[PDB]
Amino acid sequence: MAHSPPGHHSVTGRPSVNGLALAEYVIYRGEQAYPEYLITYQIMRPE
Amino acid sequence: GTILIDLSPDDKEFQSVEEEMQSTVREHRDGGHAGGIFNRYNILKIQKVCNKKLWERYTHRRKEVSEENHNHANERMLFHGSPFVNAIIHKGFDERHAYIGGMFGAGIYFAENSSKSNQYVYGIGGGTGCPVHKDRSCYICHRQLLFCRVTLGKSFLQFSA
Ligand SMILES: O=c1cc(-c2ccccc2)oc2ccc(Cl)cc12
Ligand SMILES: [Zn+2]
Repeated sequence: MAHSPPGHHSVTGRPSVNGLALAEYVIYRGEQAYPEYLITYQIMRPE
Repeated sequence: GTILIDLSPDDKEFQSVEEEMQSTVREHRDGGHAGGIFNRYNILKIQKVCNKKLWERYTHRRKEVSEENHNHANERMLFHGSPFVNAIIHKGFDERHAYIGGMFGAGIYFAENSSKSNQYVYGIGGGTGCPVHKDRSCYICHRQLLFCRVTLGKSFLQFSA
């Protein structure tokens, strides 16, 4: 596992082409996330 | 020490979590190759994950980050999709859940789009799809995502395609 950039605690990946995409994020310490909810689902076939 | 508590579909907390799941679906540039073709989900269950030790581990680190960033943890709720959800909920996130080859280096990746995390439920690029039918677009097999509390603190901004 890599390190955060110096002076930072995470990385934000900002979308720069796909105008509809939301952001992605990276942390480098497992202690910086807590899995609050487990969601069980199926994807639905469009009609 | 982990226990899972089911939420009633009548519970406001069930409803706000489902809405964040459904409303952050988007179309992907792979036309559905990795994650399947869909505009929405059928939510089968939402469980609250309770583990005292893992939570205190999180809040300890959260306070360290906050005191390094003018008392601002910059906490978000974000999706995470992985073949290892059952190890995560019992033992916490660690180096074995990192995406070694990701665009931003070896770390633990989280998404605002639930449909982005869905591309990783069955592995990188969707792996070989569901274990039963080998179908990355299976409409039958049950999938799991985590909705996670994440401390970003001071985040390095990377512009990207
Ligand atoms: O939710 C994700 C899980 C994973 C993931 C990666 C390797 C192993 C397990 C899960 O990859 C992602 C990459 C980018 C974004 Cl934005 C989200 C994810
Ligand atoms: Zn299947």
